Amino acid sequence: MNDLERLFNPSAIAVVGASKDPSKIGSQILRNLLSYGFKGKVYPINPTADELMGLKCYPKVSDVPDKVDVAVISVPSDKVLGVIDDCGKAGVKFAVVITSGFKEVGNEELEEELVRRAHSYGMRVLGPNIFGYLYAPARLNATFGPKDVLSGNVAFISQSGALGIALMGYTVVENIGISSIVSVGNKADLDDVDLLDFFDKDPNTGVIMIYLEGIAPGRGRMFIDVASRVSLRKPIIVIKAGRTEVGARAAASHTGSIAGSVAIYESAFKQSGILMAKSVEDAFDWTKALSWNPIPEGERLIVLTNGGGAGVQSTDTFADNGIYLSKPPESLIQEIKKFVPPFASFANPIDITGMAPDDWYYMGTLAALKNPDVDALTVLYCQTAVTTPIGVAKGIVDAIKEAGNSKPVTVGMVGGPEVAEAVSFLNKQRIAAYPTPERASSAMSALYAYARARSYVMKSLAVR
Amino acid sequence: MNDLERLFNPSAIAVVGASKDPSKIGSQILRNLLSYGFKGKVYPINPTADELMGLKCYPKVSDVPDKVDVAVISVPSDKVLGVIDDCGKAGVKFAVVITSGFKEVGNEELEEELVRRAHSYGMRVLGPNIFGYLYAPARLNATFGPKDVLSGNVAFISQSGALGIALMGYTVVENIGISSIVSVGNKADLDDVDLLDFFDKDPNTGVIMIYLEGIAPGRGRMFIDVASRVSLRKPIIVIKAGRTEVGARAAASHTGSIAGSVAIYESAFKQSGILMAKSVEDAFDWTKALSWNPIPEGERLIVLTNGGGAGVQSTDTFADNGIYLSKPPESLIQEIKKFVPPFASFANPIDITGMAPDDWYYMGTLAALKNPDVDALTVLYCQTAVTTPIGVAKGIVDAIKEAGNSKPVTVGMVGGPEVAEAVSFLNKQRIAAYPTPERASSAMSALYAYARARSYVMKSLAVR
Amino acid sequence: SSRDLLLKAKENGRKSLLEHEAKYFISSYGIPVTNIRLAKSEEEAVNFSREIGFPVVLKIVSPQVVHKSDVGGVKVNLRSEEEVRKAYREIIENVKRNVPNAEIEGILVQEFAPPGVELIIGLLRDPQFGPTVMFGLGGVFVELFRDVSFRVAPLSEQDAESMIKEVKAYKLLTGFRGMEPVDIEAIKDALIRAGRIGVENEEIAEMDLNPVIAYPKGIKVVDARIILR
Amino acid sequence: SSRDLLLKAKENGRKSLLEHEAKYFISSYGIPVTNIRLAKSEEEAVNFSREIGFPVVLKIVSPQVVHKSDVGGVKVNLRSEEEVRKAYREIIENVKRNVPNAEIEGILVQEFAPPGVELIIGLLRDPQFGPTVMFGLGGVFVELFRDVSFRVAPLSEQDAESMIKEVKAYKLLTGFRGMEPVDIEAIKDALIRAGRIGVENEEIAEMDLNPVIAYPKGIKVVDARIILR
Ligand SMILES: Nc1ncnc2c1ncn2[C@@H]1O[C@H](COP(=O)(O)OP(=O)(O)O)[C@@H](O)[C@H]1O
Ligand SMILES: Nc1ncnc2c1ncn2[C@@H]1O[C@H](COP(=O)(O)OP(=O)(O)O)[C@@H](O)[C@H]1O
Ligand SMILES: Nc1ncnc2c1ncn2[C@@H]1O[C@H](COP(=O)(O)OP(=O)(O)O)[C@@H](O)[C@H]1O
Ligand SMILES: Nc1ncnc2c1ncn2[C@@H]1O[C@H](COP(=O)(O)OP(=O)(O)O)[C@@H](O)[C@H]1O
Ligand SMILES: [Mg+2]
Ligand SMILES: [Mg+2]
Ligand SMILES: [Mg+2]
Ligand SMILES: [Mg+2]
Repeated sequence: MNDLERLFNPSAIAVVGASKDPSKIGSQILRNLLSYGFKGKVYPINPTADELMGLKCYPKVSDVPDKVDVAVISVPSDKVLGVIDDCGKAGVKFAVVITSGFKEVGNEELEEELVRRAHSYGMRVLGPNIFGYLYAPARLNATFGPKDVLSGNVAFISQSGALGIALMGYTVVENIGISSIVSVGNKADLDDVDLLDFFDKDPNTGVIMIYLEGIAPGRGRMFIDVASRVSLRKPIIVIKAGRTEVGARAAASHTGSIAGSVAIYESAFKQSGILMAKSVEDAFDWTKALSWNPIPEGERLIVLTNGGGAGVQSTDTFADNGIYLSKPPESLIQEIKKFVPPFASFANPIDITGMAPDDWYYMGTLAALKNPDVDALTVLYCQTAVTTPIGVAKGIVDAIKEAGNSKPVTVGMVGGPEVAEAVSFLNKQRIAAYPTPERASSAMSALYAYARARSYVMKSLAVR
Repeated sequence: MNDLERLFNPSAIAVVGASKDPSKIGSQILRNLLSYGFKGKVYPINPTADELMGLKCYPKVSDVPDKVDVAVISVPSDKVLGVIDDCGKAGVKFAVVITSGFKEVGNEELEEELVRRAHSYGMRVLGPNIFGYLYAPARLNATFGPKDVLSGNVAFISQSGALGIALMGYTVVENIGISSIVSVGNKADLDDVDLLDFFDKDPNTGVIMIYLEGIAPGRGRMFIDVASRVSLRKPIIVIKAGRTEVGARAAASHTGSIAGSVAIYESAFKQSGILMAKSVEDAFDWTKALSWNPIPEGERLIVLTNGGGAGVQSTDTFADNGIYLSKPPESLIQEIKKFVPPFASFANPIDITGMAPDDWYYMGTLAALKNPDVDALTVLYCQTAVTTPIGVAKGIVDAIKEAGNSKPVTVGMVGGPEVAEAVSFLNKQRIAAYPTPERASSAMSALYAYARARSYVMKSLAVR
Repeated sequence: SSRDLLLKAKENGRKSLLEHEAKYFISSYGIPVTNIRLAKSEEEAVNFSREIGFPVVLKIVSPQVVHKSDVGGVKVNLRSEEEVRKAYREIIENVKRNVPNAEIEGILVQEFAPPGVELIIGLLRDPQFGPTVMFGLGGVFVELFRDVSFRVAPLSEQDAESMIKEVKAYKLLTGFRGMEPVDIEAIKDALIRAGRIGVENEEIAEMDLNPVIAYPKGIKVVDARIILR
Repeated sequence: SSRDLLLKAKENGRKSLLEHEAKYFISSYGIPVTNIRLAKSEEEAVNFSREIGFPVVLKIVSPQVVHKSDVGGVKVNLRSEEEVRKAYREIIENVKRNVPNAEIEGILVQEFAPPGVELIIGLLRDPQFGPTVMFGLGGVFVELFRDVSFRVAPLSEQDAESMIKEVKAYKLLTGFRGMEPVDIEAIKDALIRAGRIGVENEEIAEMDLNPVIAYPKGIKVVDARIILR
């Protein structure tokens, strides 16, 4: 009951609530399951249909001549308990209850009864009031959200249905590779702690992003124990809803709950090594950087820029994040002095001046990355007539390849439509690129923030 | 010498440094001037060429049989003083000195002499070390930056060259309509105060955005006097470089100057009614909202959302900016109850639930805007199965039309590529739209921040 | 066992510990407190005072008085046998006057703590995260400015040290005009032990160590409250 | 004219005003100060003390002493003629001890100001913005925590009021444990006047009013420095 292997990697899935009507949620889920390419058995459940989407249909899960691991349930709330009983009779391990209209609308007893019955059968519940879940390594899309996501190593968990399903779509626009989407909604049974336990052991998942409003009473201690251990190997980003006193009080009123302590949640996340995002943009920007880069191994961060102005924006932003730049290594300076003009600046940021052509970005980036006393690189570009954005981007790519190591890199590019395209190009190769110097710097800051968070946890685990 | 009318609206402009070589800066400027459609006289100045770009060329400005208002000077630094003398004898009112290599590289004496000589002829200097300037109402593009900008009411001033010319391009991507671009660079003579005086009186300019590193000693009091008065009618956004002790010290070291006081600059901006932006994105996000909306006339801000999560993100973000939501008017609540389900929420944000079709966004927005006890509206949308992003956008547009008033509105839309397109659609019609709820909320916050800043100034000007 | 103090109070339907009980209890966990003796007569009060060493302070001990000072039940800086007998009798009278129906357990005799930097060490139970330790500088800094840090228990040394450095009034511990630096290791240790108290004693709902006085060497809990559930 | 004080100091090659000169000067602008009888011998020091009324304070008046306490030059809360003569000789000896060659104008006699909430009002010249007024709470709050606000002069009432509410320690002015609210209008008024001093007097490079004591009604500048250029 605590192992989620067969939730994410089932042999057989039943879809309850699918019909010949393509507009019903159950039908949308079934369609996504086939479209996304699930290779195990799919069992549409419907009272009358003999067939749905070319698959043999059954009136009950218990009629299925197979062991069904997962039942995705999309029937009216007043029918859910019946379906649960049948799934229990069939030996189902996981009930993915899509259906709304439980505790979130005031019907608490029904939600508690739902979980009670599921437990009486050794069955776990996801939700209720969710849009489903997706697991890319199993080619499993059991949601009624977008039919596809970019494949990658990021697991995204959302307590919110509408924002969650929207953000599922937004990952594509932001080029974020996904290993899993999990809608947890009402969190009546399975919650964040259970999921973190699975993703800990999942070699497909390297980063976990969670939209979280709150956790259940008495669940916090366990949350810290599990999250801190995960944080030792995989970064966790939480978009915390109700992070302000006003917002927490707002969320408390809506649910009738007691307002969560802002200060104590903050401390719990710190003790967990978790990075708290104040916004969608920050969370997504950080996730990109953490997904596509290793942690820096020291403080020797270099900023490379063809403009003083962009460099100062960067310096200020790093400072806001407790990141301070040091003089570059003399070796790097001399290397760069070979092609750079006399009025260049080498204080860090290294200013190769506005006259810099495309190839100086190749040479500068390569020089920085190969240098044994450089730990990280943020590259800043301002579009001039004297350059091409795509040329600069391709120079950066070539430098990264040739350097042959994997030191963390972020890129900030400012300009017109040609910069928009170049930034897109870079992100499509899993090089973290942004349309401003501050965002590129905030992204690099996230890599250092995680390093420091991991260190906090390690220290706190030190043996006496 | 203090009136800039004939800088921005000249009858005749000379370009010194243009040649048959198109790669030359002077040649690029001449090219932009012609393509962008300047209607006055253009005089290419070149020692040997008799003709450039089909225009009669002269060896010296003083040879031109006309009164030249503006000379754009792009010759080597060691030749600039000579050109200045000739321009002076020719009665030139404004010397736009593109050329680099003055105080910014250590040659302070040269720069001071340049200004001294220009002044002895009653001629003013812009720069040096700049990329030029643009004034859309005069179809005047005297830069070597992008050839075009979107037409509008925003004047952008930049102390930084590379970042400035890059941001000039970025305005297009961000759909920001521009009235003017001015590169001020070294600020040896004409500075922010002089420009603010002109834009104060310019009916084409409604918003002023300034990238500012610092101002001259003894210039600050006048800066506050002028900026505060401008702020009474036109918002001023400053992207302050050197916002942090570290960054200010960085900028001080680079020039060898004494570092400007972070705290006192901040107070000066407050007394000026200026909004200080910590980043390009914030500055641009705010500029859009301020360009396309009137200031709210009261604090009855409504948030409309088809998702609780997005609404909480919005509430937290508004709170971070000192903006607190109140219960909606009873009339609006009843109005919306006509089509909304029983489990919708009316605490503000007004949550019309995730099942809301496109049409509810039209009805909700219209109801909100028409209500006499509503001062402003932020509309939040999460891409759901039940909706289309473009449909929601068009409903919002129609509602704004039918409401027929001018209450400030911002929009946040979250989703995939279809949301990206809908957001673009909204912005191209001058409705301030963003791909996250937090940015839409920060944009609306800027409108209130400006209202409060204006109020600060009005109070400080009260007669005893 | 010091647990007897919790069980006795529970047996008497009391929802909190008296001052001496609280101090005994936290002392048994290695948290430094003012030396104390429970006096039952003016005579025992003087003998205990001599043993503890002057100066001393006397406090009323009664389940009915929870704010000892606001009734004239607290007398500080007593430096003689005469001063002790003087404060003893006026406390008996000050309380008999303002709370006539009071159960007198005794008058607590305790050492007078010299001035230092005041601290607050707290323990509460958060619905989500359970026992949580609170830290802040004393006086206005917690009372008025709410400048406090939190860590969920149990506390590592890393938790204890970082939460101390976290508060805005931290510099009051590292030496300022008219004040030497204080013993931060002692503060860390007390915070950790406070956390342990919360983890282990499920019947302790709330604990407030306030004021705690920090010196260049060591610290001393001057007043301590412990609420039971 | 009060400007005569500035001109005299200039004439004597002095780059700052003596305490009594500084207080006289800011008083002429409507900023409240302590009584300042300048005594040349023990005898008038006592006559001045009686005339002024006890308790009083004695301070050294010397161009050479700029940090008066650190030379044993300040004796406060003197409530008897005996204590005045006691402190008089005690100060002279302390300064004769620590800076033997000192230019002595006299010993300044002033009333001992009763306790209140201490404030700092400053005036500096910023290269960009010229005369700038600074505000903060006294003691550790400016000295240690750097909790200060700034407004460029001249100050409107809006500037004065907002800059007061701006500092993190603002609530120390609006009533807390053991302290009533203080006269915010008096503080506003002094801030504006400080701004005016800076605008009008170009030879004043810096001014430091510290401490300024705020009461439920009115304020009183206790120490004042004015640096010239
Ligand atoms: N405005 C809100 N503030 C706080 N919690 C909310 C709010 N709206 C919904 N929730 C909670 O969010 C959880 C998920 O419900 P859901 O319907 O998916 O939210 P959403 O409106 O974001 O789609 C439920 O427990 C519900 O009570
Ligand atoms: N390291 C540095 N620190 C601060 N300012 C610098 C530095 N290097 C160059 N500058 C820049 O010098 C500029 C003066 O004009 P300019 O050279 O045209 O700008 P840019 O270097 O962005 O092209 C300032 O805007 C400032 O950004
Ligand atoms: N032993 C002591 N040494 C020094 N100061 C003490 C001592 N006991 C009490 N005080 C001071 O007297 C104040 C009032 O006494 P306290 O124990 O807090 O009683 P109560 O809070 O119940 O009125 C304390 O906050 C502390 O500042
Ligand atoms: N007239 C006075 N009334 C009350 N307290 C005073 C008076 N003069 C000085 N003090 C107190 O004594 C301290 C030392 O005196 P002060 O004038 O500040 O000398 P200094 O700052 O040069 O050491 C002041 O900070 C203040 O706390
Ligand atoms: Mg440069
Ligand atoms: Mg909802
Ligand atoms: Mg007490
Ligand atoms: Mg002093």
